[PDB]
Amino acid sequence: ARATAGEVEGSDALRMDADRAEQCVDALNADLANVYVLYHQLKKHHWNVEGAEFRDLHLFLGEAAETAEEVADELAERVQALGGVPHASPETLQAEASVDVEDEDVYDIRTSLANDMAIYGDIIEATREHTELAENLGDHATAHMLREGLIELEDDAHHIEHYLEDDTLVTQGAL
Amino acid sequence: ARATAGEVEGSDALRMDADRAEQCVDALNADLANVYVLYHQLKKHHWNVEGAEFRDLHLFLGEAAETAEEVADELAERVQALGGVPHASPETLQAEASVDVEDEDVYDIRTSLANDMAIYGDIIEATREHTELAENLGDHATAHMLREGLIELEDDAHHIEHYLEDDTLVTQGAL
Amino acid sequence: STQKNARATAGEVEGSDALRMDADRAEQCVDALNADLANVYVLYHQLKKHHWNVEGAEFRDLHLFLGEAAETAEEVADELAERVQALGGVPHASPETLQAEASVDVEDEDVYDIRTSLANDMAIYGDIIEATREHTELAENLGDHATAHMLREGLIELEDDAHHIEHYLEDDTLVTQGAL
Amino acid sequence: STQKNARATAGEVEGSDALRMDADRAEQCVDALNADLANVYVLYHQLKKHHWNVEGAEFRDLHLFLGEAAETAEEVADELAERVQALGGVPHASPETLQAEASVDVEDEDVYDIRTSLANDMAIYGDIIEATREHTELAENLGDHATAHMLREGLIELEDDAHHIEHYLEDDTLVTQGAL
Amino acid sequence: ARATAGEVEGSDALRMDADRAEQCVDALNADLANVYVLYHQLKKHHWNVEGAEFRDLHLFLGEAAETAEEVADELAERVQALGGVPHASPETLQAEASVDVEDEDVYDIRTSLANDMAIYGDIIEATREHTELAENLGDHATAHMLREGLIELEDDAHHIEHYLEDDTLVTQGAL
Amino acid sequence: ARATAGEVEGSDALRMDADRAEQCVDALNADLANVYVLYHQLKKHHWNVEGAEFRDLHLFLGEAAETAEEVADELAERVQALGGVPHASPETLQAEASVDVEDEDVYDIRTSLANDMAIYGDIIEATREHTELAENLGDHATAHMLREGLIELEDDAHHIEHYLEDDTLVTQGAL
Amino acid sequence: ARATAGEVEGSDALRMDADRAEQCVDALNADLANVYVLYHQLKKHHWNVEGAEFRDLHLFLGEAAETAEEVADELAERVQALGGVPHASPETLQAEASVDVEDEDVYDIRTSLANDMAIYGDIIEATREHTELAENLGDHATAHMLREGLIELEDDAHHIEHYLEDDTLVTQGAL
Amino acid sequence: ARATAGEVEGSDALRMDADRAEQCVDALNADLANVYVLYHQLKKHHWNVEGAEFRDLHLFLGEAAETAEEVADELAERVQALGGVPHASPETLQAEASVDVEDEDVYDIRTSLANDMAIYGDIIEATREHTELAENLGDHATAHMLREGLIELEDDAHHIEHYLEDDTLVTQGAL
Amino acid sequence: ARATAGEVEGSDALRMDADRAEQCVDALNADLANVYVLYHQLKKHHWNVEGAEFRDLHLFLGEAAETAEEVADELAERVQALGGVPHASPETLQAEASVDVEDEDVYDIRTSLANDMAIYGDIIEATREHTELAENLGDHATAHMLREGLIELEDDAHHIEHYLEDDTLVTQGAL
Amino acid sequence: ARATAGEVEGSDALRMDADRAEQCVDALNADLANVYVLYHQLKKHHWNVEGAEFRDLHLFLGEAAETAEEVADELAERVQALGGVPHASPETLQAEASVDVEDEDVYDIRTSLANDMAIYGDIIEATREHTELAENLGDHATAHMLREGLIELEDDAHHIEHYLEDDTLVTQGAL
Amino acid sequence: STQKNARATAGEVEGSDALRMDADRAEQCVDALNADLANVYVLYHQLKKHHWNVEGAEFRDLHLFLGEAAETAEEVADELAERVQALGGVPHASPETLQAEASVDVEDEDVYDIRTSLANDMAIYGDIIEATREHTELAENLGDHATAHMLREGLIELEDDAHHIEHYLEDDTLVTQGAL
Ligand SMILES: [Fe+3]
Ligand SMILES: [Fe+3]
Ligand SMILES: [Fe+3]
Ligand SMILES: [Fe+3]
Ligand SMILES: [Fe+3]
Ligand SMILES: [Fe+3]
Ligand SMILES: [Fe+3]
Ligand SMILES: [Fe+3]
Ligand SMILES: [Fe+3]
Ligand SMILES: [Fe+3]
Ligand SMILES: [Fe+3]
Ligand SMILES: [Fe+3]
Ligand SMILES: [Fe+3]
Ligand SMILES: [Fe+3]
Ligand SMILES: [Fe+3]
Ligand SMILES: [Fe+3]
Ligand SMILES: [Fe+3]
Ligand SMILES: [Fe+3]
Ligand SMILES: [Fe+3]
Ligand SMILES: [Fe+3]
Ligand SMILES: [Fe+3]
Ligand SMILES: [Fe+3]
Ligand SMILES: [Fe+3]
Ligand SMILES: [Fe+3]
Ligand SMILES: [Fe+3]
Ligand SMILES: [Fe+3]
Ligand SMILES: [Fe+3]
Ligand SMILES: [Fe+3]
Ligand SMILES: [Fe+3]
Ligand SMILES: [Fe+3]
Ligand SMILES: [Fe+3]
Ligand SMILES: [Fe+3]
Ligand SMILES: [Fe+3]
Ligand SMILES: [Fe+3]
Ligand SMILES: [Fe+3]
Ligand SMILES: [Fe+3]
Ligand SMILES: [Fe+3]
Ligand SMILES: [Fe+3]
Ligand SMILES: [Fe+3]
Ligand SMILES: [Fe+3]
Ligand SMILES: [Fe+3]
Ligand SMILES: [Fe+3]
Ligand SMILES: [Fe+3]
Ligand SMILES: [Fe+3]
Ligand SMILES: [Fe+3]
Ligand SMILES: [Fe+3]
Ligand SMILES: [Fe+3]
Ligand SMILES: [Fe+3]
Ligand SMILES: [Fe+3]
Ligand SMILES: [Fe+3]
Ligand SMILES: [Fe+3]
Ligand SMILES: [Fe+3]
Ligand SMILES: [Fe+3]
Ligand SMILES: [Fe+3]
Ligand SMILES: [Fe+3]
Ligand SMILES: [Fe+3]
Ligand SMILES: [Fe+3]
Ligand SMILES: [Fe+3]
Ligand SMILES: [Fe+3]
Ligand SMILES: [Fe+3]
Ligand SMILES: [Fe+3]
Ligand SMILES: [Fe+3]
Ligand SMILES: [Fe+3]
Ligand SMILES: [Fe+3]
Ligand SMILES: [Fe+3]
Ligand SMILES: [Fe+3]
Ligand SMILES: [Fe+3]
Ligand SMILES: [Fe+3]
Ligand SMILES: [Fe+3]
Ligand SMILES: [Fe+3]
Ligand SMILES: [Fe+3]
Ligand SMILES: [Fe+3]
Ligand SMILES: [Fe+3]
Ligand SMILES: [Fe+3]
Ligand SMILES: [Fe+3]
Ligand SMILES: [Fe+3]
Ligand SMILES: [Fe+3]
Ligand SMILES: [Fe+3]
Ligand SMILES: [Fe+3]
Ligand SMILES: [Fe+3]
Ligand code: NA
Ligand code: NA
Ligand code: NA
Ligand code: NA
Repeated sequence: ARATAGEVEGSDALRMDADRAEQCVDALNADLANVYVLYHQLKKHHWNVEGAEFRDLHLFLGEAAETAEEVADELAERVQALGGVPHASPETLQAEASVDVEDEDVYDIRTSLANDMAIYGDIIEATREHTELAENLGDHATAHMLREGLIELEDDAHHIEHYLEDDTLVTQGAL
Repeated sequence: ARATAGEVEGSDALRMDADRAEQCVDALNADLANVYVLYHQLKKHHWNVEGAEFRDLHLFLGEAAETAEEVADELAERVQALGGVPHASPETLQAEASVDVEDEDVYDIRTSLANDMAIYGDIIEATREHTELAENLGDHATAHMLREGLIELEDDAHHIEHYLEDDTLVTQGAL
Repeated sequence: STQKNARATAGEVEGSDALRMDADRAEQCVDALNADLANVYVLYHQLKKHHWNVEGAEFRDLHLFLGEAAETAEEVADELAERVQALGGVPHASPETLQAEASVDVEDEDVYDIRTSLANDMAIYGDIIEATREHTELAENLGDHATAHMLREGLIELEDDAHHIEHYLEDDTLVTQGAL
Repeated sequence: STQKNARATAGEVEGSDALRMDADRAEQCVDALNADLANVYVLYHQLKKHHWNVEGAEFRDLHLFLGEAAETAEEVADELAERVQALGGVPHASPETLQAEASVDVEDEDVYDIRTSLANDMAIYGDIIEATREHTELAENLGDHATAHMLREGLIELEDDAHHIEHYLEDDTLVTQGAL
Repeated sequence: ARATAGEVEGSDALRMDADRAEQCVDALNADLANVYVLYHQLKKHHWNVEGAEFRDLHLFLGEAAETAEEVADELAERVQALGGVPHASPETLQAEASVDVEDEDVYDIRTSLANDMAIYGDIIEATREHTELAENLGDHATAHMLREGLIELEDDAHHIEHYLEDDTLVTQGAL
Repeated sequence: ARATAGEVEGSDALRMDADRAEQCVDALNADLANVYVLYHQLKKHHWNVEGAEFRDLHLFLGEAAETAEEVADELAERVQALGGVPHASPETLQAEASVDVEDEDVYDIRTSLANDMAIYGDIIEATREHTELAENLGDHATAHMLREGLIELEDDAHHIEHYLEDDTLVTQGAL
Repeated sequence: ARATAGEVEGSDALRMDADRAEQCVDALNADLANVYVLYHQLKKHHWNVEGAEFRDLHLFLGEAAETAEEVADELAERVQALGGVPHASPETLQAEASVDVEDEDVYDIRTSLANDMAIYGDIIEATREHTELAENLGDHATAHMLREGLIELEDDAHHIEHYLEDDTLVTQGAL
Repeated sequence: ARATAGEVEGSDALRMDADRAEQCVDALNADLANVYVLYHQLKKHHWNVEGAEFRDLHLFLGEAAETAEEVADELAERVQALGGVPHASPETLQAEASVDVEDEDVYDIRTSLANDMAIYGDIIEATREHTELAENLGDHATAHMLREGLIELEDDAHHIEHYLEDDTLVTQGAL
Repeated sequence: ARATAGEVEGSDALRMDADRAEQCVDALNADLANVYVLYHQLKKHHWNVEGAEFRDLHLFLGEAAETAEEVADELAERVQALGGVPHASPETLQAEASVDVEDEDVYDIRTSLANDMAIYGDIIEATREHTELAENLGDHATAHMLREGLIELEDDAHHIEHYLEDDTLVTQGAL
Repeated sequence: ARATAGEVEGSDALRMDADRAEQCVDALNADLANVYVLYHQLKKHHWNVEGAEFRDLHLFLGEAAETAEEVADELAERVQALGGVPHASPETLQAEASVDVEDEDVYDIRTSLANDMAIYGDIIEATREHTELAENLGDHATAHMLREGLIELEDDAHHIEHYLEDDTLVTQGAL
Repeated sequence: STQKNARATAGEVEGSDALRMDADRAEQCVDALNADLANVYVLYHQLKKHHWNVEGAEFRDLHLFLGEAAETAEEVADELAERVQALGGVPHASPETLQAEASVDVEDEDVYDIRTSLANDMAIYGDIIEATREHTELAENLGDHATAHMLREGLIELEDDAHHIEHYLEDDTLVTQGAL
């Protein structure tokens, strides 16, 4: 084995001793697993959303899933750069995720979206925490990447919140 | 006149005798008719869609019309390449169409969409039969082009079906 | 006079020698275009407002529509301002001035539902379209065909937005009581 | 029944009236495509894993290859999932489900050397290719030529990746004992 | 009314209670109004700049105005995401702006630019302050967006400073 | 010879008899001449501009030449479409031009620019009259194309006028 | 030597045993040779076409060469992937082709294009059988590629048939 | 006046003394004049070409004009850079050209293209000598530019020779 | 002299008094010199890398050098914006660099890369330090730019680390 | 036959008599042969490269084949423009080639590469002689095109030479 | 010898067998190109310097011009370095080496006004152009037409920059005492 899950060696290139590195890696791994379940649930909703607004949502959800995917990729790579091993198999990603994930049934779009927003909220707070963690270890690259992915995660979280708001152009009339 | 409607001459270039070619031509030209009436009816719905979801549907139906148009173009070009005469005038297209065609009035969006979905379904079933028929004649290029257009037609048809499904983000609350 | 600090005084129109447009004709266009610039920039700010705030089942489509509609208004206002300058006048500039010179009705700072918001934008669009229609004839009658042509170029875009908001507000939807 | 909260139950296939595919035929494809989706999404996660972790003399070329190969798998899985939905079934979704429904062999969480990792991806690719080959005939025999065509479109890409990993693993190199 | 100017509800999606949110929203709103007057004064100068260097300045000022516009947009959207109401009408934006705004006369380019730079300076210091505010509330997305717009605002502020410096290629000779 | 300079034949395709067409042709061909001499003189100024602002003016005059060239192209094509013979040789272009044309020496930038501005102004006034003349003949396409070229010519002319205005960032200080 | 011409080892990666693989290979290589001489012949005709319609044909022939080149590449790369040795040197490619190839003199453009046409037809018929062969061996990726290359070949052969058709805008008049 | 036609001051920047510079200038200007009348003649032919092959020739002639235009620009800009005055007005350009220019009547397309061809050949031979001249003066940048312009001129002259070649897809049959 | 090396005047535009500014400028200048030696050593290795993996490394090293170049540019510009003078001549950049730089011999790729990674490590730690410096002076733009360049510098540092890891696809077998 | 292989007619358009043209033609056609066999052999190596570095080499050899192909195209077009007949069939290309051509077996990568490098070297030396020969005939366009292709051929040849050099990131450690 | 650690020694030229250029001819080009690389890289650093620092009425146009002019020099130096390597020599690399091997005059670390700065760049450009002119003949006389052609490709760009700086410095301007 080149590396053992859970081993964190830091990096001589990046002058981050294993001690500091393992504190970021533990936090980014936790992020990774959550963000990857988020991606797979966004994919799910993307695939399955139906009804009057489905095309727009479909497009939104596919974009959102692309954005979680990229954030996952940046996390896992950071992990590795810090001498860690990013969670990889689907089983591992779900087991190490703390966020709640829907069972295999398909739910209606409102429920589906409120479940996604719950996920985002938990990721967003965790992420805020890890960025202060990274800055306090002086890992400013990690903190900068966490904030760069945060602002995209909150923009999708906020979109979803707007989808779920109590307004519409529909009227009883048109019904 | 350089060629007479209905005639099929095959093609020496393509090493397709008129007797095989007539078989695919008669099938392709009937596809052409139905696709071009589909194209016109999508155009109609694109122009006329109104209401809470209209911009999205407007784009979608635009794109589906462009897809229909390109399919029709490929079918007509293929008919010509096999030495046949592709149906051309709008009056002939509609007259050769087997699918149902709305009258000039403008129906509401769910009615229009369900009318389009029924046209898609007839086109999809005929296309499936035509691809078999082309493979059986060893006209693999034809069969191929039919599959390549089929998967586009099926994706549009499936999107319409999603639009019509019984889900929505709208709640009585928001109404 | 040689000694104002101001390069130009608000309200002065000086025509252009480059453009062979004397001050007399210029003033007639610049009066029209300034008044439009003011309305189109309040339109732009209200569309932004509605882009920012729209929520609910159709929000993302509206959010993008309304941002594109603000962009178009922005571009229209930029043309009209540049035209007023090219004609030797002073385009309305500060936000206060722009709203004060606008004749359209502007929402107060509360956020309303999307149908109310769209209806209010619709109303501004219409005012601007009737006015732009007038100003184009005005400009053609002055022989200022550049300005006329520009007014029509921007009119076609404003009417396209206005008409989209009209469709958004129409009584139809895919939604059924069933799926409710 | 009118009263499940679930819009759809995992494992139900309902065909599509749009697509003129009754539930009987649909179920046969959706069974095949679901099983593929599961394998292709575990493939995708393992390629990502190997993209993340590859190191050594050839790492940057492999890192880019393996990221492009994950992207392709991702796109393949997205097609297959969308197809399963279009056919009125429920594509496997959660990571746990996807791995549980995968028949391919997946590496444990340790990181292995690049030859071991590539070999393991190679093995998944092959399984997926033999299966996809079957499913394409399956689909053509059902007259579901759209699905068949899509399976072939994605098969050509998967085979191209599989074959590249084969070349990466071949016994040749520019490296000489000399330069060692 | 869906929302009242001045109301700040936080966001459940973004796990930001109204208490913390109202401290960012108050600061971003203040920013918004200033940045929107800045945009309208940049537009003004863009439109009106004349003389030997006017084309370059025109281009620079239009770019600068585009950049303030985008920053405004990111601010107002953040505000909304935080459950606030971003200042919207032109009247409101100018009244809530703290920066000084030129009267409707047109001034020469040097004066015009020195007035713009004053604006930028006030926005830049405010923005620095709000970013420490956001980080201290642990709103790291807001802080990250503030810094992302800061660095573009200081780059334009600095350009303007260079335009106004005491150098030129011109010589008495050439005059 | 396929056609003789001066002749105008109208066009059957365009349903424009030679008697209406001659009227627009004589106007368009006089525009063509003046625009092509404008184009050459902009080229000249583009090649020769020197001094503190030269790169900017160099680009500008380049672009304005390209605009002039495209206008000339549209005018000449239109003349041809109306069955006329567009003036072609450089000697004929200049000879048919009514505008003033610098001699071969190179003047300073303000002189050159003011010479161009005077050419623009003559072209703008003639274009305005030609558009009226075309609308009055019911040649709306012509009138349209003239308006579309006019607004470009007017914007270049206005830019030159801005260049010549009595403002600058330069101060005696910096000198 | 790493591999010997004519040997075909299949592929473990693609789960194609040597037996099935030798079948597709022997067909794909014989295509490869024909398609590469086609490529060189189109290049020839591309280089040499002269006369009234030369620039158009020059562009079409260059494109048709490029299409043949890419078909050749896909063929050869498939052969390799199946564990075979694609024919490589020019003399091997012409020796293994079954199509007729013009001698090194240059023929007028009708004769040249008629000869290409003969070449396309032969390739097209071969490709059709090979697609059937690959499908029958269950080598779907190979069949799918041959169909993809086929529709481009057929499009080309068909364009050449149109070039050669007995119509023209020319009239005696214009002679 | 800033510079006087015919004067050539060299360049200190380019370390080209007036003597060497006057040599390249006198050659480049005489190219400039010829290439600009070439440009206007191609424009003419572009505008006027009619008949069976007109759209293709129209596109080729427009491109060939654009190529000549850019060659002219590079020539004139080099002259300027060498401290000379590039010929500018249309009447100067035709007066200083040594090529033959068609009168203002419109000739059929063979005659028109034969005349262009005469013009290209003369320019091509001149350019060849000038490249030799520049190299001999050690003015490598000038020679390198002339070669770069030359290969594009030659490509054009050669296309015209192909247009005029005695072949065609037309047959009596089709007449 | 407009400015003296080492003088730092702050900026009125950016409301950064010279006192605070000189603390960032001193730190960014140190960064600049190091990052510019890094760029010149990356260029070196880019140019000279040979052997089995050279093309990929070449591409990687040229990209890395482009990224250091951009970071240098952002540093030097910040310096200037803060009223400082960025180190400019090559001599000055090397003298003020603290990182070790290879002599003019060419070393093998492994050695070359391990020398580069040493450089990156020193720059990365310095950069982390300066970002906390900038944040503590409330220069949040500087801190934001430092982090934006940090994350690219650590990504290259980490790549290099991966190149140097003890894995390969090579086997004794293949040797 | 429109032209007979070997004949060279020069060109009137290009003012190149057959006696000068034959000299460049005989040289260009021998280049063409060797370049097209180079192209085929690069194709071969592209298809067949395997092992630790294969993807990179695969791309490289692909690109170098495309470069070879474009060089061959330019050489053949030039031969045609000078009134010669470019060698066309694959059998003639190889037969006219003076370079060595692998037999059909597939060699290992270092052997293949060194075989290509030897073909490059013969082509580079001949090209150098041909450029001299073209300049001496005053065929500057030819000489130019040869230099423009030479520097591409030399860069590919130099890249192959880099691939073959005795360095690597691989260590016995990693083995 | 088998045992230097250095792969190549600075100053050694070994020709290339790939390029069929023996060491004797190569050395003559590599001497010329190295000397140019050094000057062009000091040019690049001084243009950067002036891009960074230019201020005043025309600064943004100059800032962009001078950044594009540095980019071109950078690209020129990269060609020349790669060429020196391709010819089996060792391109000057460290900043110290590059300036030490440069024959051009380089500004001290103070910032001068834009006319002084431009004049100083102009002076470097000229040196480089006269030298490049020589080296191109040198290379053609050696029959190294690739190098000659590359020298001319980069010469045309350097002369275009040099000539632009010449225009920037010319005695003309739109500015009048009036507007002063
Ligand atoms: Fe769907
Ligand atoms: Fe994605
Ligand atoms: Fe990645
Ligand atoms: Fe990584
Ligand atoms: Fe690692
Ligand atoms: Fe970013
Ligand atoms: Fe970004
Ligand atoms: Fe609420
Ligand atoms: Fe509509
Ligand atoms: Fe369409
Ligand atoms: Fe279309
Ligand atoms: Fe078509
Ligand atoms: Fe036909
Ligand atoms: Fe056809
Ligand atoms: Fe396709
Ligand atoms: Fe249902
Ligand atoms: Fe905008
Ligand atoms: Fe915009
Ligand atoms: Fe503007
Ligand atoms: Fe003005
Ligand atoms: Fe328009
Ligand atoms: Fe228009
Ligand atoms: Fe109604
Ligand atoms: Fe993706
Ligand atoms: Fe993707
Ligand atoms: Fe999708
Ligand atoms: Fe569904
Ligand atoms: Fe495809
Ligand atoms: Fe396809
Ligand atoms: Fe202006
Ligand atoms: Fe903007
Ligand atoms: Fe926005
Ligand atoms: Fe928002
Ligand atoms: Fe909200
Ligand atoms: Fe950013
Ligand atoms: Fe960023
Ligand atoms: Fe960014
Ligand atoms: Fe100062
Ligand atoms: Fe110039
Ligand atoms: Fe032009
Ligand atoms: Fe042009
Ligand atoms: Fe034209
Ligand atoms: Fe005509
Ligand atoms: Fe026409
Ligand atoms: Fe237009
Ligand atoms: Fe004044
Ligand atoms: Fe082997
Ligand atoms: Fe090609
Ligand atoms: Fe290939
Ligand atoms: Fe292989
Ligand atoms: Fe395809
Ligand atoms: Fe016929
Ligand atoms: Fe002077
Ligand atoms: Fe042009
Ligand atoms: Fe130019
Ligand atoms: Fe000059
Ligand atoms: Fe070029
Ligand atoms: Fe002949
Ligand atoms: Fe190299
Ligand atoms: Fe770079
Ligand atoms: Fe910069
Ligand atoms: Fe700066
Ligand atoms: Fe400064
Ligand atoms: Fe960024
Ligand atoms: Fe970015
Ligand atoms: Fe290790
Ligand atoms: Fe291969
Ligand atoms: Fe190619
Ligand atoms: Fe190609
Ligand atoms: Fe070609
Ligand atoms: Fe010929
Ligand atoms: Fe030719
Ligand atoms: Fe080139
Ligand atoms: Fe060695
Ligand atoms: Fe660069
Ligand atoms: Fe670059
Ligand atoms: Fe490079
Ligand atoms: Fe080397
Ligand atoms: Fe070039
Ligand atoms: Fe070139
Ligand atoms: Na809705
Ligand atoms: Na100035
Ligand atoms: Na013809
Ligand atoms: Na290797």
